[PDB]
Amino acid sequence: MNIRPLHDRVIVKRKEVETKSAGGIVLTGSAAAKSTRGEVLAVGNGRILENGEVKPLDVKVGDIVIFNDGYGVKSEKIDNEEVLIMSESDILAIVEA
Amino acid sequence: MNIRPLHDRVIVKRKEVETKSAGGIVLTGSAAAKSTRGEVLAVGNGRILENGEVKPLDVKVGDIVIFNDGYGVKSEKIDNEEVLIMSESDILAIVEA
Amino acid sequence: ISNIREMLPVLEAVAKAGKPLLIIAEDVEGEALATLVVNTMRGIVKVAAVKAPGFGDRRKAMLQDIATLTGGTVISEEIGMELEKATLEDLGQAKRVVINKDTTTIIDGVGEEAAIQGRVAQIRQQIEEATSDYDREKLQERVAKLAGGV
Amino acid sequence: SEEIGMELEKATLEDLGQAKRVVINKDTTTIIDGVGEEAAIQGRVAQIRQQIEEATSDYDREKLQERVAKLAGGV
Amino acid sequence: ANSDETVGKLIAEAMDKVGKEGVITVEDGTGLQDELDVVEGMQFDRGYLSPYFINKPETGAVELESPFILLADKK
Amino acid sequence: AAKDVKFGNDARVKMLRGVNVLADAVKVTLGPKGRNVVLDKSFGAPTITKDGVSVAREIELEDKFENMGAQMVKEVASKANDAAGDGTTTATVLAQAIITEGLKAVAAGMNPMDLKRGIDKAVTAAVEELKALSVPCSDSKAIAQVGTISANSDETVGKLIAEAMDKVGKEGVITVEDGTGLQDELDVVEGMQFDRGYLSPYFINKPETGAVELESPFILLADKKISNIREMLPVLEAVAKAGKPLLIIAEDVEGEALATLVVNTMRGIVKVAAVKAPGFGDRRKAMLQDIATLTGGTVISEEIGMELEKATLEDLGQAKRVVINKDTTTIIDGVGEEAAIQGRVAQIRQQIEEATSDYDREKLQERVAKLAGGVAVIKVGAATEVEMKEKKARVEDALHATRAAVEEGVVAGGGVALIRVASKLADLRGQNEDQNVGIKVALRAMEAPLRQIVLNCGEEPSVVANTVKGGDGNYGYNAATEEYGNMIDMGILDPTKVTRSALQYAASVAGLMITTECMVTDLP
Amino acid sequence: AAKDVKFGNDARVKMLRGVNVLADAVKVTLGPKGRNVVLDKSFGAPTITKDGVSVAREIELEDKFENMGAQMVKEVASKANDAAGDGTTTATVLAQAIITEGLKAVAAGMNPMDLKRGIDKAVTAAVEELKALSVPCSDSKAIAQVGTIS
Ligand SMILES: Nc1ncnc2c1ncn2[C@@H]1O[C@H](COP(=O)(O)OP(=O)(O)O)[C@@H](O)[C@H]1O
Ligand SMILES: Nc1ncnc2c1ncn2[C@@H]1O[C@H](COP(=O)(O)OP(=O)(O)O)[C@@H](O)[C@H]1O
Ligand SMILES: [Mg+2]
Ligand SMILES: [Mg+2]
Repeated sequence: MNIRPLHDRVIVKRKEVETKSAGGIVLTGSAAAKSTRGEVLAVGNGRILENGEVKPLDVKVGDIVIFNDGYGVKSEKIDNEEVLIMSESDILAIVEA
Repeated sequence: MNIRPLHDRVIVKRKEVETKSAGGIVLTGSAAAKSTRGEVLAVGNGRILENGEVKPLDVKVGDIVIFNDGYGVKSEKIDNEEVLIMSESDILAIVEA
Repeated sequence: ISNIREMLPVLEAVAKAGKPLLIIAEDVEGEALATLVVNTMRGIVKVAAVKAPGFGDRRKAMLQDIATLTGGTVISEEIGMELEKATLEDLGQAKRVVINKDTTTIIDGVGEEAAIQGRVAQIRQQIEEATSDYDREKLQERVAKLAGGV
Repeated sequence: SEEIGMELEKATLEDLGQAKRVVINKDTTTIIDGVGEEAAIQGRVAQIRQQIEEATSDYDREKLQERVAKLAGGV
Repeated sequence: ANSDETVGKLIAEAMDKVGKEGVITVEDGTGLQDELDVVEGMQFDRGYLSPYFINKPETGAVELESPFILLADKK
Repeated sequence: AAKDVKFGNDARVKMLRGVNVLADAVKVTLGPKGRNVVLDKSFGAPTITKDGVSVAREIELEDKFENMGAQMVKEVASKANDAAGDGTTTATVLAQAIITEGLKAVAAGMNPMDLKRGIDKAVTAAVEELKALSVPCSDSKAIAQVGTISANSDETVGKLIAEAMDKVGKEGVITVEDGTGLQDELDVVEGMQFDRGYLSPYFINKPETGAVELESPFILLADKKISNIREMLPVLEAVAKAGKPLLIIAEDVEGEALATLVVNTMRGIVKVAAVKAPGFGDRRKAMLQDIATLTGGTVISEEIGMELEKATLEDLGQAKRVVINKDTTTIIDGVGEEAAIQGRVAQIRQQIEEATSDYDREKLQERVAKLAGGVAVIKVGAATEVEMKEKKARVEDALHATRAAVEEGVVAGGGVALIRVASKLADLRGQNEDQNVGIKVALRAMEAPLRQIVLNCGEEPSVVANTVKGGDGNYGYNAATEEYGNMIDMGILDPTKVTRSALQYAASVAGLMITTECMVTDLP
Repeated sequence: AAKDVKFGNDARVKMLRGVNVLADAVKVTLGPKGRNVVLDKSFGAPTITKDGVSVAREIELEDKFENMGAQMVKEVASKANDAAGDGTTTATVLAQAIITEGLKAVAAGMNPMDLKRGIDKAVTAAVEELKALSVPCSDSKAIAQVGTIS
């Protein structure tokens, strides 16, 4: 089954644990560090705060995103796959172009 | 590929680790200190806070800025280049003239 | 001397006069020294640095000797002074200096023999009221380093 | 060295030494035939020449003579 | 060496190869006969930091040709 | 401290009483009619032994000078033993002989430095002569004969040694340890096995042995401690799909991981077992590599930047069966092709060549055996502890002499080889007369071991030596049967390397000693 | 430490007095007309015992050689006991007996290593003999007899 994040929470999936390429030709062996990029899988209707109306989120289903990996984020398992649940407050940018 | 900061976040690049000149003729060797100046590469649409409307940021793409280097700021890598991601809350001034 | 900041106003007044500089301080540690070393290396300003003579109380008095011989002004935080507020004028001067692995030597100081002879006439009576045998050796040494030879 | 205020990062190929072959064991590295011109070799040897002259000690003398040999003749 | 022609000869021989600025040291031997080692040029007392570098396991030692050398005066 | 200095014949005389008290305690044990010495111990019961270097190490004398004597000849016996673990009494006997004679000639007023030169020349010559009489010992029978003769004529030791040497092959280790009962027993473990038990007694699928057994199992080699089960999952499940059991040899398996493994194997999920890695420190990783090779698996260490999670079935080693006890894992028949087995063996071949140490040599030879031949253990039987000690020592002793036979050959025992090289050098001469006596001094000592063998039988050394000297080749005196004959045919073989080390070492120190003119030491 | 070495008959005689002091303390206790020995104790009251391995463990002698005698036979009594917890006196008695007689034969000029082989042969044969005389003890009455006689 798939997931449905509650208003303002966003469901994303992590990317590569130090993709062995950085710098150029040199395949940097894992230096004890994690990835901050991720694919957005689902979106909550949007933040309700301050009563009057409910604003959408500025990320769509399937965007590529740099987030801030911190306390806001949680680790979960869907069909046995590594997925994260943070709020848009934690999403920083979108890698495009 | 290039980057697209999420509303209110700003993407900047750092400048010189104690440019060897300060004082005058003397090339001050690195004293264990970093730079607070930087070039603005991308801008988020702007802060959404308090529902009603969404105000732009007062920094444009390509400004030179003094920011406050602190917790608000994060370190990332684009095409293999050292770029930082803080919100306008952390930008203090713009060096012009 | 730990912070190079303390030096800058001075080091640069010297870079403008185009003359080299000796630094005799209580000590020159990591942060300051390193940078001095980097600055002298690149052909910026010709400089050298070397510990002060002896320790304890005589250091200050003996560093004063050095002041007198070269017509400079001792910069201590005791009279409430800062390195930063020191123009070229405070600096001593000589015609040549020579320093080894463990030996600094100043040749021919700018100090007028009016002031040289005077400071010598003071350490003249230091020995007269030196009520000890060890407090007598050092004074006679200094007298020789300022008057005759060793 | 970080003593002259230097960073590894700011080092082009040019800073690197070079040789024709190197051989290293469990406890022995050895460089065969270095690119350094004998102009500079002979010079640095003429410096450690006088290190021994003013080596006022017996133990500060052994090491210098060693190095001379590793740079000039053989061990 | 109390009339030991062989000592005479080995000394003479070493003196000849390491030249005039070369060290000669004596240490216990493995077998019954005296033996003279002469190391050619420059070499010091340091092994690889990981036995993985070893591109020739038959010697148990590392070998590189025309290599650049990075000299870092720091950990 | 103030010293007591002693000069010429005076210092020598004391030196020689010194050599003598030792030499005599050592002699009593020489040959088949050897007798035993008892060496006391503040520890516990005394020690009864026949073993020259054991007696020798104990001798220390009260006369500071006599003592110097003794502490110097003591080294022949000591080196003799570090060199071939046998012949140490013979060694002793030749030195007491080279000294006795040598000194007597310094009293005649020869120049001892020349006495010495001739004694060495004599000896260098004798060693060549031995290499020339030496014939290879390579059938199982001869090997038994060296063992047997080494073990004071214990045919059973000869045999057992010969037997082991046969099964573990040429690159196999043989070790001796106390046995349980009264009779000697030879164990031979087949192929590869090390000192590690299951990490939980729950893995045990066969309680009657008290031990674990798996067939066609995959082998997970992890060069790292295992705490998180997460690290395992991708793997454990690839194995559950192939329906085969799994051995886990890691640096260790602790609480969290282990517990769960234990829970998973229990419920009949996947058949698994786990056991610590062999040894510690640096060899672990190299030795775990051995296991990789034997079973055609890939070591998974965080050193090459590897993660357990990223390991398919392919990385796993494999074998046909494994057997693990309370403290013993053993892998039977690994999948590794003998192309790769033989290769990794050809590497640890030269590990020993450049093993500049004695302890860095033992381990390598062990591994070679666990990968090539087999490992054998002998258990010595004895009624008592006084008995186990002396017997065990002899087996040990002969274990050595056979290893020596095999690498260097055999010559005629009962001191015959030496008595024969002595007539071969009847014509040796040196640069001057003193050296000529010095030569003759050694040739004469060369008779010593046969002379003592005989005297220990209570017959007359110089009648026996005369008749032996009157014969040829390998004619010699059988002390045990008190009859003459061919010593090779009678199986009285000395390993050449020992007969030669006896001569070398005894002359090497006897030589120096007879050139004492002053002796310095402490006041009483 | 400097050592005292003793050879042949000299060393054996000492050896034997050794065996003897020990053997004789242990013997007084053999059989139903056994008597007791008293072994002192720095601890508290002495110990009266009939039990050969108890007496044996105490004997240590002042002559270092007589002592080696005693410390050697002492293991027969000791092993006998680890093996069946009984018969330790008898064992001691037999050894003193094998030794006495044997040494007497070494003095006759026999070759001890053979004296030994013959003693062992004699024994391996005796042990077979014993297994032959042995009849099972399996009723309660016989068990009580071994108990009782023990
Ligand atoms: N029946 C025999 N006749 C003569 N010599 C024998 C006989 N059996 C063994 N030997 C000899 O015993 C000598 C050494 O035995 P051993 O007492 O251990 O002296 P070591 O400690 O010097 O090995 C060897 O030279 C061997 O040839
Ligand atoms: N009435 C008896 N007549 C003869 N021997 C006896 C008698 N009772 C017991 N024994 C014997 O006593 C011997 C040993 O008793 P003990 O003094 O305990 O010696 P140990 O310590 O050697 O057991 C045994 O041989 C047993 O046969
Ligand atoms: Mg032997
Ligand atoms: Mg009883």
